[PDB]
Amino acid sequence: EVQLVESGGGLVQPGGSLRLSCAASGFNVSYYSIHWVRQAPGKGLEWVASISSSSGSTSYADSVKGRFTISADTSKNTAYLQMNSLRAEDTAVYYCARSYWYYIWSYSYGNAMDYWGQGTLVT
Amino acid sequence: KRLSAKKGLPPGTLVYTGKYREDFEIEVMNYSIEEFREFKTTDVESVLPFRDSSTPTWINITGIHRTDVVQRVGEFFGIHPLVLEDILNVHQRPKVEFFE
Amino acid sequence: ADYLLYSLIDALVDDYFVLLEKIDDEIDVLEEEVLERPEKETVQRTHQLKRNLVELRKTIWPLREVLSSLYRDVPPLIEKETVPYFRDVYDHTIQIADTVETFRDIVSGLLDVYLSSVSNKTNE
Amino acid sequence: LVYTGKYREDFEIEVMNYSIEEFREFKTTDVESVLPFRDSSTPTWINITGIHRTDVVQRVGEFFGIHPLVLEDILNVHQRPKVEFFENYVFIVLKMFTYDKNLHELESEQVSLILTKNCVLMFQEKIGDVFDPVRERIRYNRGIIRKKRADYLLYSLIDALVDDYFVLLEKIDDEIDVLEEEVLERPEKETVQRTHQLKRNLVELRKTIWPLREVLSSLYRDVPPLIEKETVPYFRDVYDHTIQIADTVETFRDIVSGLLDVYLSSVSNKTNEVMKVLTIIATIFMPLTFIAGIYGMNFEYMPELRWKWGYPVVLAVMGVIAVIMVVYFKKKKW
Amino acid sequence: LVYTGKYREDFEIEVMNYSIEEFREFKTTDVESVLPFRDSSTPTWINITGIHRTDVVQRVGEFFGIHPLVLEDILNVHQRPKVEFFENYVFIVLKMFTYDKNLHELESEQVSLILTKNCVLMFQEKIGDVFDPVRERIRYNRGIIRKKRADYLLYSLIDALVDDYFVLLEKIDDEIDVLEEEVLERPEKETVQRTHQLKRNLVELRKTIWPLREVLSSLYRDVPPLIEKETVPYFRDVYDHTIQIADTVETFRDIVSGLLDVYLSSVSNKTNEVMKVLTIIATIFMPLTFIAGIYGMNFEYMPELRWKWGYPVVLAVMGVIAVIMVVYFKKKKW
Amino acid sequence: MEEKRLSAKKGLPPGTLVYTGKYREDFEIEVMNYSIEEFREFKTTDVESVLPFRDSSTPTWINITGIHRTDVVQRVGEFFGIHPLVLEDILNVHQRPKVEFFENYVFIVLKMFTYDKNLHELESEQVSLILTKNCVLMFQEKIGDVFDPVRERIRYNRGIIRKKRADYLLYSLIDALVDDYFVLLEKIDDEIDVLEEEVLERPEKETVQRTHQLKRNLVELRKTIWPLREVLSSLYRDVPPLIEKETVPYFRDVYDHTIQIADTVETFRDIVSGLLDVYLSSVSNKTNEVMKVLTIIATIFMPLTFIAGIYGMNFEYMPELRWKWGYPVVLAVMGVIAVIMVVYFKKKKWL
Amino acid sequence: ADYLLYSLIDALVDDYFVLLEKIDDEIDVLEEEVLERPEKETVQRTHQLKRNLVELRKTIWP
Amino acid sequence: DIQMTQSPSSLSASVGDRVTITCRASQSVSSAVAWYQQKPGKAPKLLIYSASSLYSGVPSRFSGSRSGTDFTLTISSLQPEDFATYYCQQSSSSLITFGQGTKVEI
Ligand SMILES: [Mg+2]
Repeated sequence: EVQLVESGGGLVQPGGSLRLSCAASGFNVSYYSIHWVRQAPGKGLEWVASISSSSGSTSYADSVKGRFTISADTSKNTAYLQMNSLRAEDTAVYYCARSYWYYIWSYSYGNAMDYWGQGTLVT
Repeated sequence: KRLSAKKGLPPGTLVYTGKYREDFEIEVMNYSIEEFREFKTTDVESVLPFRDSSTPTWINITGIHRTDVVQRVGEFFGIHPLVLEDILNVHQRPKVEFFE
Repeated sequence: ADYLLYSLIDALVDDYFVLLEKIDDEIDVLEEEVLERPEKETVQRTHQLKRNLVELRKTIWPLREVLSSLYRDVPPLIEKETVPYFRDVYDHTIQIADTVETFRDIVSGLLDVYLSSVSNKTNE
Repeated sequence: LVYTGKYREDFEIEVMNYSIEEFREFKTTDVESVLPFRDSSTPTWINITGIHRTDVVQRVGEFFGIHPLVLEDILNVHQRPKVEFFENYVFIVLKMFTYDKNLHELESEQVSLILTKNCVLMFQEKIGDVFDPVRERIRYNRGIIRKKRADYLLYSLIDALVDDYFVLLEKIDDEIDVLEEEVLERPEKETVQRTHQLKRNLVELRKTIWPLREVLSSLYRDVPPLIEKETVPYFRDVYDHTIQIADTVETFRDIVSGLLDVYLSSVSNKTNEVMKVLTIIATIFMPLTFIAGIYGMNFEYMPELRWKWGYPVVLAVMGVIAVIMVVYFKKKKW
Repeated sequence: LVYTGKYREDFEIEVMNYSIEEFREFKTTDVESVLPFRDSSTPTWINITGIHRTDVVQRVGEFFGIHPLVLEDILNVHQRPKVEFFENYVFIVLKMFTYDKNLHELESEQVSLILTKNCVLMFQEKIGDVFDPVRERIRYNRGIIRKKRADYLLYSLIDALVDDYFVLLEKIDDEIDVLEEEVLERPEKETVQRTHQLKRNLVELRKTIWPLREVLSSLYRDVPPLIEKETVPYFRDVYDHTIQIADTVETFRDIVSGLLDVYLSSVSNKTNEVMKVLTIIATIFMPLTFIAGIYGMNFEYMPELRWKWGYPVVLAVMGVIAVIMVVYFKKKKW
Repeated sequence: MEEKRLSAKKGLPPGTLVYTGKYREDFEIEVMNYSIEEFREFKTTDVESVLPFRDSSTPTWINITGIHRTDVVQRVGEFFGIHPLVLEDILNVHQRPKVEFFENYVFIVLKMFTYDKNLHELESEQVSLILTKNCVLMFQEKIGDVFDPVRERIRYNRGIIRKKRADYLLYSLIDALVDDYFVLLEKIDDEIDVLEEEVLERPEKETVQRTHQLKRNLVELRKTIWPLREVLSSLYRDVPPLIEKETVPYFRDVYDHTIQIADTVETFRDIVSGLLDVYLSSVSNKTNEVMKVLTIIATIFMPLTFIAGIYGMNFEYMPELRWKWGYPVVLAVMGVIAVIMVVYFKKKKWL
Repeated sequence: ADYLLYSLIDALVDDYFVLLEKIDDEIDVLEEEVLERPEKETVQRTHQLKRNLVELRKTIWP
Repeated sequence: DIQMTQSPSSLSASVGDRVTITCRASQSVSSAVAWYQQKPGKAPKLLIYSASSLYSGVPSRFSGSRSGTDFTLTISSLQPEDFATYYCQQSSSSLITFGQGTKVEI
């Protein structure tokens, strides 16, 4: 039922730009937070960015802060990652996932990525 | 009023506080003097149109870890967001509040 | 629908009574355990029961307040004919509170009896 | 005007004038340079790191029109947090907490704030602060802090204090986890002292968090003409954060208080087994010591003939008595 | 009519009349001079310290027209705090507490407040009160009290009472930490007496605080027959302060009970250690004595004889049995 | 929940009403009829003498003492129209305080206590009130009550009791009972102080029994005080049509007094628990002292006894020759071992 | 037959009353013994009586 | 920034034995630690959240624990399907950081 479909991966020359689109089915992006996780060839998962579509809250990793911009169209139920000024270190399999918040203490919170996407390759 | 600000969450976020994230179901039991209807589903759109039904209705939403369903039901029924947060907050004591 | 709300609250209080019956059974088991064979597990279980009863009191005392608010100020949602039915639930909540306080007294007695029985074994 | 604190080591003034176009940062020892900063329309932040040297605070209060008893409250560091409103300024007293993981001890430091026209007069007892993120945010353009007045600066400082309150809560959470694991795994003597010390520290945190909650509630609910309504929601957010802190402190108190009862219920039952061991061994070896001495008197009135192995049959009687007594113990399942 | 208080010392009528423009003070030695300050427009604060003479109280009551039962309640000290809203005035009784070091007990002083017209009458048993901050505010034109009416003066007096209650609770917190030090570092038998004294003091504190909470709740719960409004929002803070006072008293009682439980656990642990040492010594040395009895029973013929000079062999057997017992004891955590 | 009926008792005929209490020594009826102008007061033993006061316009206070005479209770109940179940509740002493509202009357059950010194047990009497039309009916088991102030107020026209109706009379009776509860709490406080002094100064065996009896007494006091608080809450909030909506603040005052009483009872229970903890601490300390002296004596003597008995026997191979003053050397070794044990015990802070 | 069921249940309750009679006699004797002589058999008797009363509750209340 | 360090980098184990992987956090993370299983060529699969809570639809073999800032993932009995790379992240801040992985091999 709940599926996340990703698109927009392709080969881009260094210094170029491309937009990754994440199609959401089975849920509404307003009530959840959509994350981007990239996995370089032969290396572990790296967190890219996140957004809560209900508000304008956004967060970016220090590695790609400033060069990447995240957004979402609530009407289209799609989340985007506008990634510009690419380098050779930015090539990876980009994953799109949604997360939910859980409760530890009153002051402490955490999120876990229950549903993931198939993945797209960007060079 | 207003949603309480939580340091570590985006503004306006609704979070389930308890532990149980296993099951989810909605069971509507509409009844009247002469006839009744019993009905179970996992879709909120089939339980929404009972808001304006004249006969008494008993909608039972099992599983509040699905915050989206709670928010949609509260929006359709006009329930205040603070009341939704109170619903999702499990670390409480019994209380009753009266609204218009 | 107000009668439906009354019915749901009545069912909840009935299950509270069933829970109190189960707790009384467990208290009888504990009292049998303490008098005959004192042990570390016995005092552990007695303190666990004490904590459970404290939580039960902290839960049941607001229930009387919410039932009182339900049947006294009579908001427009609850009709006048439904008001007599909530008084029965309020009285049931009062009974449950009395029972949990009695259980608190009994478990305090059990705390005393544990040391008394240990002293008796040492005396022998 | 006497200083009742314990810190009398260093003195330092930190001044930070900022606006939309450019900031200014300098640490000055002479107090005369900070005085002409009151007339500037742009917001400014004078941070006094040492308040033990009384002439500086006296001069600053006299120049800024601060009532002398407010100066006394500034110097009095053993004071509960509070907020008092004036037609010319708002006076805030807060507390600063640092916690050590190596040695479990909670200490408090008093900080005072004055917001008069555009100055945020920060009075601090000692070196070491909480508001480094605010300094970083105003050194490099990174937020709304450089587009609003000094009331927003007061908000930023209070928010930073609450944030490191959250950090302290995180450290205490780790301590509670470790202590609970230790209690459940390896009870030991100093663990009881650790539990009680943590309980008392939590009580102190509760008693110091309630006045902070009152401070924020007074700050946002009843807005003074100087705070301005454009900042009230920010203070309400900080008030909600303080509510979170209070709830977390309460739940830590509840959970740690339970750990203390674990040791209480885990003791006072080691007497029985050793008592039974002593009882059985004494029971076995008292009659057998009475015998072998009853015949070992050297009484020499008994005939000296060994007879049919008198000593071996006495040993056999010893063994028979021991076996019978062990059988009786088994019958009583001792 | 009759004086219940046990204080018979010098009495002073400290009359303080203040306004926006000016203020005055005069200690007086005669009651007739205070009487003109009945219908004065400016609010007046009269402190009739020393009730050992009933004539002065009776004359003041007759001049102000208060009911004789109010005088009877003023004279009666041993009574819980209460508030009564008469048609012409409001009668409030409060108790001031002080805790003395060395000897562990605390004394209570009943203070009665009457608010009529534009006058506040305070009656005290002895010299020494909790209202010095109010005097400092009045003398130095600090705050709002000069601008407002006598209702704000009553508010300030009650707030000062609760503030001194807070500092007193800090003093008992210090006493609790000293008792904790005594319990942990050096348990003894006087620990029980000290803990019981602290518990009784806390119980008395609860007895004197909960009626005060009821009084402030009654004051805040509308019905301001003589309060000129705009002052009851200030009463909200004091009620919350009483809530916090009661909660802190409950926490102190809980931690003292926990200290008593830890002391009992320590006593039982020392009992168990004595158990262990006595059992170890008896188990080590009783069977060895039995063996030395049978191996050493004075008989004419010893069947073992001089089996390769076996007296050191007998000692070696003793040592083997002893080390076997030591190994058995060391197998467990004994 | 619905319908009321007389409960069937196996050992009784179907319609029998039985007095449950123990008091059968006395019986009288006291009537205090009063109005704004004049009051009329008399005592009697004829049940017919009090019946025609049912229709009196001025408030009437009929006090029936000696409810062991069920005939009088039944005559009054059938004359005034009281339900047989209410009469059974009146005669059932083994009960807890309760309130009950009917169309024509309100039925209230209360308890009064008399704590006795030198015999540390408290005995309760049951008093029942029925407020109907212009009459208040009071039923007691034995002479001796707590309503003398009300009688004096009616007699000497003190207060506002004469101007008002029977509602104020019911309020006054309940207020007097609550005041007697306060007096009982004062007596219990004195008892607790005596026990505290005893436990702190002279702990003996009878402390167990006295403190446990006090604890049981406080438990019974709570069990009878909580329903009283509920009764006053119901009277203050439900407001049946028999109260005229003018005396409600008085009932709220009595409710506040009951809350104070319950709070005092809880504090007393806490103090008694503390006393038990103190006594157990003293017992444990004395046990420690006695077996510490036992253990130190055993440790300094028994190993020494074994070591001395090792050399106290005769074997073929043994240092028969005096090595270097062997016997004094052995005695010195024994003394050194004893001194070492004493020093080691002193290290552990023992005696 | 419903009245027959009623009669059988009534006979059950009557025999429960008969049982309570013996329980009362035993309690009276045991209380006198406990108040008079603290014999080692008295504790066993009282504990057995307590167990019997617990069983009686668990049966009568349903 | 919060750095999570995993040990061992690679693991070898048979079928039916006990496997333990430990994660260590540079700074204090309360319990916002999760475990993910990623077979090669596929997306990760959530196993544990809150450092001790088993996710729905996940076999009961997997478990987690917390000891201060030390987090351990344990598999009671290994299975042929359990040979994959395991990661630990922290969610105590908006800046979420993953571990370096732990590839379990036959
Ligand atoms: Mg010999």
